[PDB]
Amino acid sequence: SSHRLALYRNQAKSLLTHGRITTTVPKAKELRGFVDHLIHLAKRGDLHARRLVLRDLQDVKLVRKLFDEIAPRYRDRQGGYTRVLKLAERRRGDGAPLALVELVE
Amino acid sequence: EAKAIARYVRISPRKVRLVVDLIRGKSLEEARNILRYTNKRGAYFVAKVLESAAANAVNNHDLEDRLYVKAAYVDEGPALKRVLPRARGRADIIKKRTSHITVILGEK
Amino acid sequence: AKHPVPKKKTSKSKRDMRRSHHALTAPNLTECPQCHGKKLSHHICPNCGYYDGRQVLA
Amino acid sequence: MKRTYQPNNRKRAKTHGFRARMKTKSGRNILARRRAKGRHQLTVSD
RNA sequence: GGUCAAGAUGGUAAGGGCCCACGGUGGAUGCCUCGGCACCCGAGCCGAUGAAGGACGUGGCUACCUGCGAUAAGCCAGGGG
RNA sequence: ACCGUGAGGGAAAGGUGAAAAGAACCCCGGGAGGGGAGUGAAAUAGAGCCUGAAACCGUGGGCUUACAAGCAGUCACGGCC
RNA sequence: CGAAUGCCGGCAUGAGUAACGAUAAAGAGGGUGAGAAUCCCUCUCGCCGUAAGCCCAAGGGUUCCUACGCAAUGGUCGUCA
RNA sequence: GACCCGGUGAAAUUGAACUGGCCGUGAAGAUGCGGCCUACCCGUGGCAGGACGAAAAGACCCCGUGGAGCUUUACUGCAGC
RNA sequence: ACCCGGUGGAUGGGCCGGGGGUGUAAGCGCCGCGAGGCGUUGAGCCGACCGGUCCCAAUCGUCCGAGGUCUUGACC
Repeated sequence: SSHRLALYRNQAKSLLTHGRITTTVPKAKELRGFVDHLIHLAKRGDLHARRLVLRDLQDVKLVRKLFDEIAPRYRDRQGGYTRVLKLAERRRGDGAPLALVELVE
Repeated sequence: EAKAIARYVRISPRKVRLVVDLIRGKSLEEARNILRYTNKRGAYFVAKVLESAAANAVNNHDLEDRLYVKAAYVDEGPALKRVLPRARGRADIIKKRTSHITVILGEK
Repeated sequence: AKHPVPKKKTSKSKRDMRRSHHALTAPNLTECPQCHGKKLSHHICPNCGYYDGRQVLA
Repeated sequence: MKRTYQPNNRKRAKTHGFRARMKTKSGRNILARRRAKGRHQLTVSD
């Protein structure tokens, strides 16, 4: 829980910074679901949406950044603002199938 | 024909064995890719073994690509006698078990 | 507190069978997209970067 | 869990020790005992 | 030649049991010795002229082993050489 | 060496070679370790390196394995090698 | 000499099941490496905070820095100690 | 946590083992003796019943003209009075 | 292991429409020194439930897998 969020948090964040990232299979897939809907509000655009997405990622630089920055680029589609793509390698000791995901561009 | 062998290897006789059992009586290249993207440890170690084997092979035992593995086997050896907690009384060791790595490279 | 710990040695033989059911199977792999080499079915590689998109390096 | 080994310099040295050992009959005694009997060093030396 | 009814034998082994070949592992073994052990002869006190026993010490270049100790692997004098 | 506070207890570890001539150089490798080349009487004598057997783990083969009891087996007969 | 719950020493068992030593969490980015979940910088975040504070001493005693380097110790790694 | 993944990778008990139910039987509460009935080859997540399961050469017992503590008008003595 | 999907797709998530859940939001706005109140609002925000649409991601590839045993007889 506290954690599920936590993650969705740091990740959603750095993610917007980069447009893509490396996590593991699932990690990616849901980071997708949500960073995604965040994106959707980014679209919504306004006092309110802004409010929410910040409500979670917490910080202007990016908040608006996403919002005014790319929201545009995407304002048009129907979700899918994210594209998760399976990776070819596994983190050691471990054996875990990491993946790379991005905002579709 | 020529081969690949390394003692004082620090690894799972067994697991090691599955590694080889699988890249097995098969194509050099091919199995090579096998150690390449295959999981678990050793994979590496083994692929190394191969490398040295075929190098050894056309360099001074000689027709590169017609080579494959003609047999492969690992043999456990000197142990690593590990001293762990006393029976909160009498020590209890566990032996890392050094492993012997051997593989055959032979042309077609 | 070892209520039950094996009662008999285990039979070399059988023991091994037990182990037996256990089988190794090299990753299915498929040849590249065009970076021409063999690859982990479905993925870019230190050969590739493609798929349909140039994401990767070297 | 106050074992027993806590080494108190002051003390250990004190309660045992060359001098001490000489001090008494027994002491000196087993002192030579070892001396010859096996080499080694001696208490306080430790 | 094809169909159907019936009948009996076999090939396919994940691991496996026994048989062999070739390594590994483990150090038994035989033999070997600069070491004991055991009887017999020789020998039989050391000590403040701080002994027996260690302490910290030199080696050009360093733990350890040694031998000295401050004139530290050594100083003198006589016999061997 | 080591458990003991202490008094005290008290291991295990010898052998390569005739003598190192102990392994330049080349070869894969992060390396160790593996391959060549040279010693060589041999290095499956190669540095914990004589003789290094058993237990036990491996790798190839013969035979043998899915309506079947038993450690074992052993008497008969058959198939395959 | 099976044969004395034998002594010595190897060597297999369960078994690749059991455990990783406090449910105070992590994640991303780049850096270095032969190779890094397990090292370095860096940005999200969590946990102390009467302590998971710094201090005096007791005890240990070079463990400290700095350049090197990883075979074993480090209950995985490990270019980190 | 367990379970699947990758890294790591012990332990007591243990003659040996390819080890069914039966009704009976034997030393008298049998997987392996008899007659019979099901019964294919392997495994992992599990459930405890049996393998008189493990742990400990019964501490409740009795036996050895066994031991150690204490008791009184038990024997004998020593102490001190 | 079982079952249905594998871009000639709706399978998963996204979006979207719906319910169903909370109970009228963030803002300005007006009444009271304040506290707040009422309005804009039954709003706002919404986890699985029903069902759209190819926004995103099931690409592309590989393996293995039959041939029809021997003899009797009944038929064409």
